[PDB]
Amino acid sequence: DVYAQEKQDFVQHFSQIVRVLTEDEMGHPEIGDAIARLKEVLEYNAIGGKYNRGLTVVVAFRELVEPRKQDADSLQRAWTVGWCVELLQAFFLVADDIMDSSLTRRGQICWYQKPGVGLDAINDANLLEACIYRLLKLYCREQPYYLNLIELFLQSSYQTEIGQTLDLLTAPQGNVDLVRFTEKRYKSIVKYKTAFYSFYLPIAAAMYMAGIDGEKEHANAKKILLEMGEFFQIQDDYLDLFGDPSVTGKIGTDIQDNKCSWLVVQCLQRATPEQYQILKENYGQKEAEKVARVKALYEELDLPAVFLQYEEDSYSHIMALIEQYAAPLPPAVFLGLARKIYK
Amino acid sequence: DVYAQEKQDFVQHFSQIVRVLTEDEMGHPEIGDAIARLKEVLEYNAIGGKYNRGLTVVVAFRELVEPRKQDADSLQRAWTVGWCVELLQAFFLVADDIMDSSLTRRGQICWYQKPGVGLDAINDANLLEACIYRLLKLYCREQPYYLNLIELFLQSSYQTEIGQTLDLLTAPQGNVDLVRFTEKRYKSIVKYKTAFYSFYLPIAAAMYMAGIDGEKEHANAKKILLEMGEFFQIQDDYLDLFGDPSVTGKIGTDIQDNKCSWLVVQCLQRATPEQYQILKENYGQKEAEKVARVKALYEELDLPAVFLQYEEDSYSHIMALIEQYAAPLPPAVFLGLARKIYK
Ligand SMILES: O=C(O)[C@H]1Cc2ccccc2N1C(=O)OCc1ccccc1
Ligand SMILES: O=C(O)[C@H]1Cc2ccccc2N1C(=O)OCc1ccccc1
Ligand SMILES: O=P(O)(O)C(O)(Cn1ccnc1)P(=O)(O)O
Ligand SMILES: O=P(O)(O)C(O)(Cn1ccnc1)P(=O)(O)O
Ligand SMILES: [Mg+2]
Ligand SMILES: [Mg+2]
Ligand SMILES: [Mg+2]
Ligand SMILES: [Mg+2]
Ligand SMILES: [Mg+2]
Ligand SMILES: [Mg+2]
Repeated sequence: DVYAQEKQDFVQHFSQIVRVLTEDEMGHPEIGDAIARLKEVLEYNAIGGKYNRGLTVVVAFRELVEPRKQDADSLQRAWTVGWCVELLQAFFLVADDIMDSSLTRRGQICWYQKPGVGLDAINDANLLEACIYRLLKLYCREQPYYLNLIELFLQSSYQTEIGQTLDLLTAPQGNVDLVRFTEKRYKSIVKYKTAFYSFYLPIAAAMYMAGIDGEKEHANAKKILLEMGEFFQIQDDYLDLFGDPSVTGKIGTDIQDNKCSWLVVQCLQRATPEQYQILKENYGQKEAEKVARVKALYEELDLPAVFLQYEEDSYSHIMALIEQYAAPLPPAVFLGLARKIYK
Repeated sequence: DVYAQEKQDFVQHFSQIVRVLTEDEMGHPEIGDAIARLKEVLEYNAIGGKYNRGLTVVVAFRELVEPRKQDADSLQRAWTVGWCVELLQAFFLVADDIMDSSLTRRGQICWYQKPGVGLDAINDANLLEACIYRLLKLYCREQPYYLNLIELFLQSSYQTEIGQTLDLLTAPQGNVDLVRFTEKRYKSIVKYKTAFYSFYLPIAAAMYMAGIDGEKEHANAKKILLEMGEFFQIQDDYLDLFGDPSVTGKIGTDIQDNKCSWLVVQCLQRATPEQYQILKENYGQKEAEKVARVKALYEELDLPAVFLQYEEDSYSHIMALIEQYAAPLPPAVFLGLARKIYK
């Protein structure tokens, strides 16, 4: 719950972020209209979520850095790096919503779907990315971990991008072929498209800021964090169809997009030649009726129950991993995360 | 002509680049399909142009760094940084072709227009960007200019992105309003969307590699380079409509896209209330007839001649700038560039 005691201070620092970024037109009036657009873009896409990823940088920071070294300037940099993680995600989600033909996100209409935005949202996403490195310099240029954060963020983007590539290759539009929906392919996708930036990135950022840059340390943290991410994308896939729309804040499109979802991979393993054929003739299509068909098949195979059983086993497994790789880091760093993503 | 004597060695180094980048799946077989896609993406979008921007990094490198310090490893890094500039452009052009609804580029069909690619090209562009920093590390991580190159490339992207924002704001789809097509707005757009990455970036990269990191030096080089860029985007705008399609390698879309072109800004200044009205009812529309109308108006105002007159004045002006700000750098560095973009 260390998050709630940090959330308010985090969400308020955003004003300073938007203020420091727009402080560019202060010397270049000519790009005023562009800066105004960036602000609109920041306020629409960076605001509105739970901010857990960015908060994880703050929280972990106060648990890693010794209290004496937590001055006002350190907490200032920590909030910024946390907003960088949020910007990195805004960058990916804006573009992801376009490539997934999504309709909503965080209860509102997807940025690109907004009248007047359209494909211009592609450049809007590029600017959100650029802002990550602009902030990293304005606030951490003099820090000893500067370069480390830059490489970590670029690394995390490359990995995510590699992961989005698998996501899109395995889900060719209007090209249904359940054969490629294997468990191995699935784990690879989620590992790269979600696990790295959603769990490793935040913790690793805090680690580097705390001077902890040991390869073995990061690899151990990564061992726990990537496994958490795997579970998270599984849940995201599950909620995509069985989630409460008034809670998820976004309409599902996995079945229509012909995505290699956890639900489809699970369905295939537990399906009779008859069912398999039913899934094949209704998957990856926009027809509401067909999508309702696939769902009925999922509920018939008790997937919603299979998911609840995995969440538990996953939880136990992740905890077992913490007991083995947490040290020398405070177990709470990982325990705080597990508490938030599990029930 | 120092370019021609370097071109072949440059275009051949690409194989090593594609080889070093794909050398990632060597330890991560799971992302094999993604690496294959990246290769396809690199080969389709990074190959096919004149490579002047990247060549400029090589050329300038051999003119800045003392012969004794031009070992095999230095020329290796120089070719890489040059390919990074080409990748940065591939990144922007892929996305630019989508946002401009372009049809061709370099004589071939635009990447996103290719069957099976579509909006997935958005992530393909993101990967091209990621590759810039992957190469910079694999080849220059130990160099003293490493961080400088990283910041220069990110800076150049941010500026370009700021510039693409002005380009898109000033050209709202289906929203014709010639009032915003002013000369000042125009200079701002071209300055950010083209001048920085097409002329400053290449020379600056070579400078940093040559140890020349003085602020005053860069600012002086920038004085010359940005002015060259301004001229170049003007020519690009001119060729967009009056260029030889079998030479430009791309179909024009400025008028249809309602772009704040140099030609439209020039037309507005030299137009009677009658003409102004004609331009207003035919600009920013897909109808071939209407676009043919605007063109006829342009030829009526002798714009193709006005352009030829500006190219000359621009040339003299740029040369005057070299006589003033070239030093301490070898004038040839800038003279080589001027020779290539002027007639
Ligand atoms: O916020 C998120 O999306 C995920 C990602 C994340 C990273 C670090 C710490 C917590 C969390 N999350 C989390 O706690 O999610 C909980 C959740 C998941 C789905 C619906 C509602 C809440
Ligand atoms: O290659 C380019 O597009 C431009 C950009 C550039 C940067 C550095 C040095 C030369 C050049 N160019 C150049 O020489 O262009 C010449 C040109 C322009 C238009 C059509 C054909 C050749
Ligand atoms: O299911 P996706 O992977 O597309 C998603 O989780 C976003 N995303 C993108 C990369 N990783 C995750 P979302 O359901 O939020 O649209
Ligand atoms: O005219 P644009 O600025 O769109 C262009 O020059 C590309 N570009 C993009 C940024 N700067 C230049 P192209 O005519 O090559 O499509
Ligand atoms: Mg999505
Ligand atoms: Mg997606
Ligand atoms: Mg999902
Ligand atoms: Mg264009
Ligand atoms: Mg453009
Ligand atoms: Mg053009």
